[PDB]
Amino acid sequence: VIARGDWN
Amino acid sequence: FNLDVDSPAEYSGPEGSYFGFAVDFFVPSASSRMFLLVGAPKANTTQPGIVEGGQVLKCDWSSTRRCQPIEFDATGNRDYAKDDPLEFKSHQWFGASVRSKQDKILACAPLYHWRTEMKQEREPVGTCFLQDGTKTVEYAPCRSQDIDADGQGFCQGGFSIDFTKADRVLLGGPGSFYWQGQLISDQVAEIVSKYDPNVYSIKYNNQLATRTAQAIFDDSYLGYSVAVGDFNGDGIDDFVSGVPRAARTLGMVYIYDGKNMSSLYNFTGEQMAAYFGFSVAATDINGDDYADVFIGAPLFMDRGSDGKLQEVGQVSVSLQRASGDFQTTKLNGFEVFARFGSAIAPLGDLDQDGFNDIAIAAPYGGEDKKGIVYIFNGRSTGLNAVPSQILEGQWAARSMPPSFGYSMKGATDIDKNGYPDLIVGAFGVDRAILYRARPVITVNAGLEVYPSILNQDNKTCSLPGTALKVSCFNVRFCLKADGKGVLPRKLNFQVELLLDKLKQKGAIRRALFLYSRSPSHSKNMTISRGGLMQCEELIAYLRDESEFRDKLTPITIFMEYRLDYRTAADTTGLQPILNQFTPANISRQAHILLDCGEDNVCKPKLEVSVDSDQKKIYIGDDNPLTLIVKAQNQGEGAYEAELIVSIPLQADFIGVVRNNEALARLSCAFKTENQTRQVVCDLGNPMKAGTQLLAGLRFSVHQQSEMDTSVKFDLQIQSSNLFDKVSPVVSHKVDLAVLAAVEIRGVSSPDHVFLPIPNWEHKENPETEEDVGPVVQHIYELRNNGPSSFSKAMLHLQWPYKYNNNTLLYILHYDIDGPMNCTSDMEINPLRIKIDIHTLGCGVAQCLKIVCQVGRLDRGKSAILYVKSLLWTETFMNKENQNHSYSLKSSASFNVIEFPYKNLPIEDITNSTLVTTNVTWGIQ
Amino acid sequence: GPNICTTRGVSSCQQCLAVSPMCAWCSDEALPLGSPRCDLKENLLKDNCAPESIEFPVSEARVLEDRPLSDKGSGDSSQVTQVSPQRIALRLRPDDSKNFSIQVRQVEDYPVDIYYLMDLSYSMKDDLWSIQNLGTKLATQMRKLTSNLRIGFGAFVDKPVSPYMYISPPEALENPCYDMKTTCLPMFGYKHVLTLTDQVTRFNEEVKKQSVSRNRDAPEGGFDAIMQATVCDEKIGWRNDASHLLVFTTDAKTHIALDGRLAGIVQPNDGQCHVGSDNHYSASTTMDYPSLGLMTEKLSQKNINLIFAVTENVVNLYQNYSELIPGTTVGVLSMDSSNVLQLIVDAYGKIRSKVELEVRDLPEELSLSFNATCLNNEVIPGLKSCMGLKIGDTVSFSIEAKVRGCPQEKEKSFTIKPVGFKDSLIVQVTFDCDCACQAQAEPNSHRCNNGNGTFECGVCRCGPGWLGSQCECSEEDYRPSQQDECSPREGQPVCSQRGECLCGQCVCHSSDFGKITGKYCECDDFSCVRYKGEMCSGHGQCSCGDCLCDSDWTGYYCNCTTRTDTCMSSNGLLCSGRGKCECGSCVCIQPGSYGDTCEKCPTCPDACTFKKECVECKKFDRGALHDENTCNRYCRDEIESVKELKDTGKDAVNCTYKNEDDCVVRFQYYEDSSGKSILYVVEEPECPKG
Ligand SMILES: *[C@@H]1O[C@H](CO)[C@@H](O[C@@H]2O[C@H](CO)[C@@H](O[C@@H]3O[C@H](CO[C@@H]4O[C@H](CO)[C@@H](O[C@H]5O[C@H](CO)[C@@H](O)[C@H](O)[C@@H]5O)[C@H](O)[C@@H]4O)[C@@H](O)[C@H](O[C@H]4O[C@H](CO)[C@@H](O)[C@H](O)[C@@H]4O)[C@@H]3O)[C@H](O)[C@H]2NC(C)=O)[C@H](O)[C@H]1NC(C)=O
Ligand SMILES: *[C@@H]1O[C@H](CO)[C@@H](O[C@@H]2O[C@H](CO)[C@@H](O[C@@H]3O[C@H](CO)[C@@H](O)[C@H](O[C@H]4O[C@H](CO)[C@@H](O)[C@H](O)[C@@H]4O)[C@@H]3O)[C@H](O)[C@H]2NC(C)=O)[C@H](O)[C@H]1NC(C)=O
Ligand SMILES: *[C@@H]1O[C@H](CO)[C@@H](O[C@@H]2O[C@H](CO)[C@@H](O[C@@H]3O[C@H](CO)[C@@H](O)[C@H](O[C@H]4O[C@H](CO)[C@@H](O)[C@H](O)[C@@H]4O)[C@@H]3O)[C@H](O)[C@H]2NC(C)=O)[C@H](O)[C@H]1NC(C)=O
Ligand SMILES: *[C@@H]1O[C@H](CO)[C@@H](O[C@@H]2O[C@H](CO)[C@@H](O[C@@H]3O[C@H](CO)[C@@H](O)[C@H](O)[C@@H]3O)[C@H](O)[C@H]2NC(C)=O)[C@H](O)[C@H]1NC(C)=O
Ligand SMILES: *[C@@H]1O[C@H](CO)[C@@H](O[C@@H]2O[C@H](CO)[C@@H](O)[C@H](O)[C@H]2NC(C)=O)[C@H](O)[C@H]1NC(C)=O
Ligand SMILES: *[C@@H]1O[C@H](CO)[C@@H](O[C@@H]2O[C@H](CO)[C@@H](O)[C@H](O)[C@H]2NC(C)=O)[C@H](O)[C@H]1NC(C)=O
Ligand SMILES: *[C@@H]1O[C@H](CO)[C@@H](O[C@@H]2O[C@H](CO)[C@@H](O)[C@H](O)[C@H]2NC(C)=O)[C@H](O)[C@H]1NC(C)=O
Ligand SMILES: *[C@@H]1O[C@H](CO)[C@@H](O[C@@H]2O[C@H](CO)[C@@H](O)[C@H](O)[C@H]2NC(C)=O)[C@H](O)[C@H]1NC(C)=O
Ligand SMILES: *[C@@H]1O[C@H](CO)[C@@H](O)[C@H](O)[C@H]1NC(C)=O
Ligand SMILES: *[C@@H]1O[C@H](CO)[C@@H](O)[C@H](O)[C@H]1NC(C)=O
Ligand SMILES: *[C@@H]1O[C@H](CO)[C@@H](O)[C@H](O)[C@H]1NC(C)=O
Ligand SMILES: *[C@@H]1O[C@H](CO)[C@@H](O)[C@H](O)[C@H]1NC(C)=O
Ligand SMILES: *[C@@H]1O[C@H](CO)[C@@H](O)[C@H](O)[C@H]1NC(C)=O
Ligand SMILES: [Mn+2]
Ligand SMILES: [Mn+2]
Ligand SMILES: [Mn+2]
Ligand SMILES: [Mn+2]
Ligand SMILES: [Mn+2]
Ligand SMILES: [Mn+2]
Ligand SMILES: [Mn+2]
Ligand SMILES: [Mn+2]
Repeated sequence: VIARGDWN
Repeated sequence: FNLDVDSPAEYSGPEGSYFGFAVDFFVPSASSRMFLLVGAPKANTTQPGIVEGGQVLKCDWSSTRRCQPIEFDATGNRDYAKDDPLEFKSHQWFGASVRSKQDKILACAPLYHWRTEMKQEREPVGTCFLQDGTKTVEYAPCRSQDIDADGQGFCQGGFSIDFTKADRVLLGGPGSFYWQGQLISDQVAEIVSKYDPNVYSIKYNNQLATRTAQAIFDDSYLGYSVAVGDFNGDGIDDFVSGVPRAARTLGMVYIYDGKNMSSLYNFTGEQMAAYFGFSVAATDINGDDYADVFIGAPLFMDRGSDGKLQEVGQVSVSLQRASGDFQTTKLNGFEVFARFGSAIAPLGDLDQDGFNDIAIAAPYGGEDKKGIVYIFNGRSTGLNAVPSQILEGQWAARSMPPSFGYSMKGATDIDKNGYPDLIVGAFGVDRAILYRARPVITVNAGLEVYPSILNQDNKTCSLPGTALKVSCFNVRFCLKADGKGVLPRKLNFQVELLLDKLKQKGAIRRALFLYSRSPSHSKNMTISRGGLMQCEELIAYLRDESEFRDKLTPITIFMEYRLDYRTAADTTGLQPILNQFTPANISRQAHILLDCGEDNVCKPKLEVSVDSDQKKIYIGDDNPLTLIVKAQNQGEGAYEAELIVSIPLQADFIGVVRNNEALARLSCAFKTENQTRQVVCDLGNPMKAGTQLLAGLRFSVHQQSEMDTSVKFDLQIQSSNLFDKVSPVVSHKVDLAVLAAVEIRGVSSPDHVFLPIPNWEHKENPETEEDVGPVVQHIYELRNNGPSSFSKAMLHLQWPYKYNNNTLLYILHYDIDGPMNCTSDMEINPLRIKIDIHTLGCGVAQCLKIVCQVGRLDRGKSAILYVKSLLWTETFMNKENQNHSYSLKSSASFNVIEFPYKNLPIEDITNSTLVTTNVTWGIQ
Repeated sequence: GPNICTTRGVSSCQQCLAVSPMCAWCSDEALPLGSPRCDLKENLLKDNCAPESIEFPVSEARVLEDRPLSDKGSGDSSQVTQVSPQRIALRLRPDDSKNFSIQVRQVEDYPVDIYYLMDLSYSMKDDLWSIQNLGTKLATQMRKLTSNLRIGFGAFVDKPVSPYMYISPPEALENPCYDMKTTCLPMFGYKHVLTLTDQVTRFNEEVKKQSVSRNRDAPEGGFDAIMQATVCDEKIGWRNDASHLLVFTTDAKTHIALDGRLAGIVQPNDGQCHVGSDNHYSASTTMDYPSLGLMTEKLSQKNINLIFAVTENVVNLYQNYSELIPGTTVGVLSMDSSNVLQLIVDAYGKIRSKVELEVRDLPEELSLSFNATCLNNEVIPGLKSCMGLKIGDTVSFSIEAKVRGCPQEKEKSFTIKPVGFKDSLIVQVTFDCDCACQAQAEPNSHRCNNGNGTFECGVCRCGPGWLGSQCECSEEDYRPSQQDECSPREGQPVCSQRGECLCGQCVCHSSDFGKITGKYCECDDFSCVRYKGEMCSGHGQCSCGDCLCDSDWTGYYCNCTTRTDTCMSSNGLLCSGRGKCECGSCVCIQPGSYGDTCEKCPTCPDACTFKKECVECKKFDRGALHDENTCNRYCRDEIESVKELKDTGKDAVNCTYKNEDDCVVRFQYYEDSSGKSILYVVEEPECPKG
């Protein structure tokens, strides 16, 4: 739901 | 156009060092000398354990063209622990950006890495170095306790840099806050005074910096490129930064205030992936003292002639006005994959025209991808869209493309010659080239003949080497030249004189010079500056009647000047070039006396007649206006007769009349001179007695503001004769008519309703649309077609609310598109809501009136009224006759009550239409 | 009775041959003095002049090779021909045009190549569900449209360099996940895994092995992979004479060109094949991401159709991305959807639903015009494209080839191609300018009087200041020798004014704006009509007071365009079907419609009224879409009979009407789902009782 760059 | 491509200055750094990746002028206050600053980010350094640290070299223009590296650091990597490097300077790309204000030099290393103080990392925070004359301080605002991706760790600050007038450093980098990017501004005095070598993270007072935003702005790359200029009332330079990946890759350009970091204006690219904002520049191109914005988008794809997309590149030219609203144009590239908007360099002012100029580079364009740079001169109307000079650097591609351009610096005079010059780096071949501006000379020639009209029977003077008497005239030509900047006080011009240029070719020449006995003569002149043309004198004569035949065709005296350029000031050598637009030649004409009467002089009687054709042109359209001109000479011959047609403002000349065979084919040309708009047609040279010519002239009139009533055309004839050389001026006007075609249209969605309605349950107190009936929607549109506009109009809607106390169409809500306000005489939706053939009109049924006020509908505009209503089902069936067919009829009329055009005849425009919804039973 | 050929074609055979294409030339010497030696053909036969000495080259276009089209795409056919004819020999005299035709058909059972580009970055760890199965499932879909299918794939992450890659601990290398304590795989720019093969068994056992990797930044730069999968033919294994499908999958947005500068990469993509025997992209670290323009060029050259299969969040981005790369379609990758099965099939069907003509290596002075016959002899003018096509359909194009003047180049050949197909129409171009009498023109200036002239076939002309039948006059003092043809009448003045005339051939120019040519020197070559501020709009050459337009430009003022691209509506149909495209701008003809593409029609018959004809010709086989045979074409919507009801759904619109049988028919259509716009017609319409 919330993350940034390459990730989750 | 004044740049010298003959002998520029070529500088070459070490191979593979990307010498020329960044360039700037270095002008110390403590020395009269000036230098070149060239970045070489991949260059190898004396720094211990450092591979390809990068260099910034100081290149001397005066002697030997030698270059020496400036030593900012010379130190290897500092240590966090026993073996735990605190920093990594290998491949840090130092010198990727170089800026110099006065005695200050700022150079950055965007690929510089850290590890910070906490974990063991490598983070490209970037670092710069400020050095003034002795001392060298390190400036790394992106290096701080705020780290990783979330922080400034990957910022790569120093990616782009600039100076202000107030000595503020503008430093951005793309990698801040998951590559949102940021700008950081600090005062130079602060940077120098606050520097502690033992403190890795330094807090600077008066630091202007943008800060992290919502994750939606991630990977925008703010700070990719930077520029400075003042776009508000204050005197402080504000911040312009390209942000190419922003706006979902459309690209943007941000403008921030210089005092505080608050935003001011925005720019947005119209095409994705075009990398709008790859480069930015701020200069005043129109000389209005208001700085204007230049934005590169090298990957922009325009439409080819075939309509297929092609990669050219585009530069956005945004002119600032007093209000703050920008007037923006667009300049497309030429060659494909040239990347036209890659580098934009202000040259401040090249030709000293009074208006600043600019240079735009397409590094991968040119012949065989060698690179090319375009020079654009500025004008009072803004930038001239046509490049006055092309710079194509010649270097062979070996390892990579020898990108020519991609780094440029103008607006500095290194020769002290009065004109600014330009540095263009090529980092593919690891080179930098300095082009020097040639001085500009404005020269005004002049010519005249004594007397212009030759009497063949007047032999009074001659001495042709022991011979008879001949008719001799005189040729006087005057030449003056002036200029600006550095250039000598005397110039050498080579003048060439040609007699009777009209026919000298493959035929008999009718005039020769006296002493020379030749049709041509050459002279080596010398002039001075400031004014007062130095004139020479020469005498030519006419052959006797026997030697030739034709007395009609004028004798054209042709003067042409050369100006062999030898001027140096011993500096290499530098030859000034003449003004770009300027005639290298001037011509005068002499006429042999023929049929001038007993007075021995020709006195023409000239008349000009013109008719109406169209008596009215419409103020909103482009009108095919054609003037029928009658020009006649009832007197003697008129030398060099011309028809002068003065067309003010709106009118622009199309051409003569080709189609009609009863009209003359006469050659005409549109001229603009002495701030006048005119079209001049040749009436013949000479225009013989009794000549009557008839020719049409086609024009296109648009409009000028409004309320202009008629429009004028001024006509007269001119000639070279000493007496009665002109016709009386005859003016003809055509009146502007107001014509606006206005229609009203309507529809019903659906246009029919079939009973019985599926799943119908009636309730005395309906809550929702479902409990009432299907949705019947009437749409009315009032559209203005005809060329003229109208300022105000009234629209009346008649609606069938009820028939005998029972609701027919129950209006829920009505929406409006366009410049219209509306009102209902009854309350719409009073009960609220949530979610054989007989016509019922407003005449036979209770009427619900909707009155709308319309205003300002132009030629391509319109107004729409959407009426959303429910079919009342309860009314139908019952004792209402149940099965039966009703056509529900609503009508709408419109009336145009006034127009924006005052003191023009205006006919009242009105019309009406109706919309029918037919409800019936299918099983009847 | 003089004409155009007489006046302008006086001096030489070349000046004659180019005036008008109808002009001819005469050898002889027999002696037609006066009664000009040029004229035209049979009119030149007033004086006999019958032998081959008369020169009249005829422009022609002949088919060198035309093979019949193909019913099927199998191997036992001689070859697969989707385009007829193939080779055409074109011969043109100056300022002349011949028009030829070309047929294009997309054959059924055409072999398909599919190469999968997978995003292995950590963001796709969640999306790996759809990559399972595949090549087995890939067969269960494509089996209907194709036999001899060939699949394979490769993977990308991002440029294995800072600041994309985690370099920070040494353990971050070989294990991109160290922090957060998990196991990833070392990142890679691009790697080719499985070459194109007919084995789906090997395929599934490969993809299963694939694991997720990790980089730092969200844009993953898959464009590097797209480039290499295209420009490298031998590695991927693309087959000529086959449909090339490159399907692209990712979790988030992508790196575009010039992004690599942050990594310190300034070198533009060269569009070459850098993939080596190690099956990795070698230039990944050393050169930048490719621009849209470059990858557009290379995709078109290799005849490869790019397909974007992306997640629901980023799908809007790549749709807008695809609009800049024609021939590419996008689709939604999600667990609730038609998923990967329909998506590829629907894409391939959408790709084969359109036919447009490419033009390669077209000479400068050569110009092409296109009328298009798509639906049963409709003949749409000015269009190279055909919309709404099935597989097995055939379309026709008529092409006019116009040349302006002559290049005097020897030979050049260009290509006319359907987009994304190997089958091509090659046109060899030759220009006839120099006369057949050019040979044996004599070696030198002699044969007239002395010399200083030349010799060509009728005249020998003369030098600078002789210019006569034989050498004569010209700088002499000329008595009124004659008025001969110095004006096209008696009382008419000397030749076009302009430096008058002497002894036959006129001396005219000096001049001002450049050369003044003609018999009477009546041709301007400068003076011409102007549109706005500019002669011939700048889009055409001025010849003798007439505008000869540059390619793609037409009209008297040359301000008119051949471009239909600005007339194209968002739906894809020209002028939204509501108008005609003229001079690059739609002119709307309809009940009150407007807009650039005529997309705006506030008052129009709504919904069902337009789709009533669709359900009538399709379901009921009935009036007005049946009669013009446009039913199977103009209705592409999917119509399905629904049982005695329509469930209350999401946003939808019910429609009703009476047919010819006086029965009440109810139907609805969904607005936007996949963009399918499916029709639901209620079975058992309401009818009267007996
Ligand atoms: C040129 O283009 C630029 C880029 O498009 C424009 O810049 C943008 O301007 C926007 C409007 O001014 C601005 O939006 C404002 O953002 C600030 C950020 O403050 C935040 O504070 C929060 C606590 O730290 C965090 O976000 C919270 O709120 C969001 C919802 O927005 C939640 O989702 C989060 O979970 C969190 O709770 C952030 O860390 C951030 O620091 C806001 O304070 C502003 O709030 C104001 O507007 C709202 C509107 O509803 C009002 O209700 C409220 O009372 C405030 O008045 C805005 O949301 C963008 O951040 C900014 N982006 C950039 C990159 O600069 C620029 O304006 C434009 N200029 C021109 C001249 O056109
Ligand atoms: C600045 O100086 C640095 C070094 O101080 C220099 O970088 C080095 O360049 C050399 C060659 O220019 C590199 O050596 C290569 O190493 C790679 C593996 O890393 C090898 O594959 C290369 O093989 C070549 O040479 C073989 C033997 O001659 C050939 O058989 C073969 O075909 C290849 O041609 C080669 O050995 C060295 O790795 C770098 N060091 C680094 C990058 O750390 C740099 O070029 C200098 N820059 C400037 C601008 O002067
Ligand atoms: C027959 O032909 C002869 C020439 O072949 C001709 O004699 C020429 O007369 C003109 C004018 O009548 C002379 O030109 C002028 O000479 C006077 C002498 O004082 C000057 O004042 C004139 O000044 C001009 O230049 C000034 C520059 O400062 C201007 O300001 C001023 O407006 C004048 O334009 C001018 O030079 C010419 O010199 C003679 N020719 C010779 C060889 O002397 C004679 O007039 C012809 N016959 C008839 C009946 O006209
Ligand atoms: C190219 O240039 C020509 C002329 O320079 C343009 O034609 C001009 O404008 C219209 C277009 O047909 C002609 O008709 C006129 O316009 C009104 C519009 O309502 C029309 O109703 C009238 O019939 C009126 O005559 C006009 O006569 C014509 N002008 C001239 C001098 O010929 C043409 O539009 C241009 N085309 C492009 C694509 O730019
Ligand atoms: C940032 O600087 C601007 C000056 O450029 C100032 O903005 C002023 O804000 C006040 C309200 O707080 C307004 O009354 C003024 O008109 C603004 N000045 C302008 C528009 O020039 C202020 O110093 C900072 N901005 C804000 C919003 O505080
Ligand atoms: C004399 O000057 C004119 C311009 O003053 C030149 O002739 C041409 O002028 C047109 C515009 O009037 C330019 O477009 C051409 O480029 C000019 N020709 C050349 C060769 O420059 C030219 O300088 C001189 N022309 C003659 C016939 O002497
Ligand atoms: C009102 O509108 C009608 C069209 O809606 C126009 O009249 C049309 O054209 C002429 C008048 O020039 C009539 O003879 C036609 O019968 C009309 N056409 C139709 C009704 O289709 C005109 O703009 C206005 N006419 C009146 C009578 O007010
Ligand atoms: C496409 O069709 C048009 C139809 O007009 C052709 O135009 C011909 O040339 C002019 C232009 O209108 C007309 O005077 C002729 O009558 C047209 N020929 C016809 C109608 O047979 C045009 O040549 C065609 N082009 C191609 C390539 O087929
Ligand atoms: C002008 O100078 C050149 C320089 O070489 C010379 O040749 C020429 O003779 C000079 N002109 C005259 C009229 O002597
Ligand atoms: C315009 O013409 C006048 C004479 O008619 C002359 O002063 C000059 O050529 C121009 N004047 C100005 C003010 O530009
Ligand atoms: C509609 O009302 C608004 C609000 O008073 C007003 O500003 C506007 O000018 C009105 N427009 C018309 C066409 O009456
Ligand atoms: C041009 O017109 C049609 C185009 O299909 C063709 O059948 C005809 O043969 C052509 N005519 C000439 C003279 O080329
Ligand atoms: C896509 O483009 C359309 C217009 O072409 C625009 O309205 C929309 O906002 C864009 N959306 C995205 C996600 O790019
Ligand atoms: Mn400011
Ligand atoms: Mn300005
Ligand atoms: Mn200037
Ligand atoms: Mn200078
Ligand atoms: Mn007289
Ligand atoms: Mn990812
Ligand atoms: Mn995901
Ligand atoms: Mn990435």
